[PDB]
Amino acid sequence: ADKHEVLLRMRAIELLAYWEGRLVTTRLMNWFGLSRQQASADIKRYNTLYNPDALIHDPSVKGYVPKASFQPVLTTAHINEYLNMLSGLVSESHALIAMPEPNLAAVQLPDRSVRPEVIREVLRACRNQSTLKMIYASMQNPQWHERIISPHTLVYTGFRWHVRAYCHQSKQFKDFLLSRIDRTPVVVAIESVDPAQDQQWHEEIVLTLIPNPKLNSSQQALVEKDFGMPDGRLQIPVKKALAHYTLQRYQTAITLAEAEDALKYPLVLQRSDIEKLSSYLFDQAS
Amino acid sequence: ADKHEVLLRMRAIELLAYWEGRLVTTRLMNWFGLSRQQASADIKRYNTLYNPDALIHDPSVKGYVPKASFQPVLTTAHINEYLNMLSGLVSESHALIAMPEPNLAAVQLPDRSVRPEVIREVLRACRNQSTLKMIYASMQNPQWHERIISPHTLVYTGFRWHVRAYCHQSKQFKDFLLSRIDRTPVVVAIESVDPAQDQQWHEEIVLTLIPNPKLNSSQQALVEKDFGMPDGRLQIPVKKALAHYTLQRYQTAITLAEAEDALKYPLVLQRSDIEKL
DNA sequence: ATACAGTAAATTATTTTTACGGTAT
DNA sequence: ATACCGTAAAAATAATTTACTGTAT
Ligand SMILES: [Cl-]
Ligand SMILES: [Cl-]
Repeated sequence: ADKHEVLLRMRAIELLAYWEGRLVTTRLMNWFGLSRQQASADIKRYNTLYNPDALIHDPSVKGYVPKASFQPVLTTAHINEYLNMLSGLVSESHALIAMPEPNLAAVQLPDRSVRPEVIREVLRACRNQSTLKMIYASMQNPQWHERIISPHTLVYTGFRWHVRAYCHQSKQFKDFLLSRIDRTPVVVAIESVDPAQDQQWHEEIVLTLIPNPKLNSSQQALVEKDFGMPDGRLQIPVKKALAHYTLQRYQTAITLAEAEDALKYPLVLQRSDIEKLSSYLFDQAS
Repeated sequence: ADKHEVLLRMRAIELLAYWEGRLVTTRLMNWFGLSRQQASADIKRYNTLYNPDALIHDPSVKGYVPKASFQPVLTTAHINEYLNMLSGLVSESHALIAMPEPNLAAVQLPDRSVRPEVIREVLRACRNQSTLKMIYASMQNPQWHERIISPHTLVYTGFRWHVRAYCHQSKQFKDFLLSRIDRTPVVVAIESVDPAQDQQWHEEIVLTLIPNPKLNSSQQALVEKDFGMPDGRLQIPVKKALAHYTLQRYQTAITLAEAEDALKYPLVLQRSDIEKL
């Protein structure tokens, strides 16, 4: 029942203990502008209400250390949680290389191309299940032209932002890149579409990612370890309309021609799945 | 002079106004566990102490909306700022697809390979400028073997974690994948090497990214708009030891053979720089 | 009718300030 | 003597509770 701010301090305690091996009040002080006394109380609150006696004061290292059986209770055990805490405390989302703390660098992709006036209109249309008229341009049709769309979900792929939307002139659900929308979209009064009919969005498929069959056995074991594969594969369930983005996010080879460079593409989509993958040209708006 | 908690609430007010066009106390209440009265007090504090009169209550849309003259004062106009705020409230870093709120999906890459005990030791060695003995394996030598390293920086490329470190067996600074480090790294008493000698780390270069020249003029203008090019190019200054990771992060073609697929690679490293890498 | 809106006064809870401690090393 | 630690008691600040409000659609 704790407020978000206290929760952030509990998370910070847990992540510092778990990932750095050491926790001192001063770090929480530097992060939250707190007194040593309240930070001490935060540590005690953690150690009694969240992770009972999970931390122990070790005067040898002049700070708190996790107990041998320490197991996080507010975060999952992967390192994204640690980076997320650090970057939320010292954000530099505009920079190419974030340096949230000393000795940590994180490659970023600053997006300055998505305009707020486009976002407010499109997100509101998403929430209202409303229909927009907008000016758009695609690779297939690169001069500005009108589109009539009923959007339902904004999507960040890890590289680009688009909105999943019903295209009324083609009568299909497609992806529209938000950076390609000129001016501000305007609401139009036409019968709206039910997003439940977006087959590709609601149907799932399982992609099987495997080590590049061109690598020798010791090399494939390294790929398995790199991606945490349980049994020589990554089975990835994903919405059909998001499969390609997921594959791109993993840097997977999806054509037999790509997989021939096992150095560039140690991770490959298993061949039987390739003929399953929908056409990518019809993902993008026409 | 405002507390960190208050600053986060001010940030949330600004970002909701700027990116959603509308702000109501109820959202702040759901986000921070506040009473409507305190959230109302936060809105007034923003509108008077941070961005004077930038917001106005519009009863027609049942909330506060930014004024036509609205200008953010606590955030940059990068949509990353909005997504980071949203995701900071609902931590689902484990999911393939995060849904920090309804009508928003975010493709993620959950990392399952980087171990905490490896991080504690290596981070401590970075801060102490100390020297570690560890068990490693690479694609070139995929049998497990010992390596002696002086690390200085952990690196997240957007796809993988590695540590930049002086490699004592090859007397070069190299990148070590953290997923290949066995959980038992050891501090050893060997002179550590000065990270100031990491030539690749401290030298910068300027990469020039351009629309794929195979695209026609109208398509190239779209690439320019997509990537925010001021004058038909993206000039990216970066540490040499991070250049390749940056190019991968942008999904840019870096070989003339890759640049032949203008659909897969609308963005390419300019030819003169390709021979530099 | 709904879902938004203002706030002051009183009560309550959160942090801060102050002081006087203990343990490696 | 550094560098970390506990934490009560008093004081200061922030937040909640209560109780009255108003408006476009
Ligand atoms: Cl650094
Ligand atoms: Cl971009």
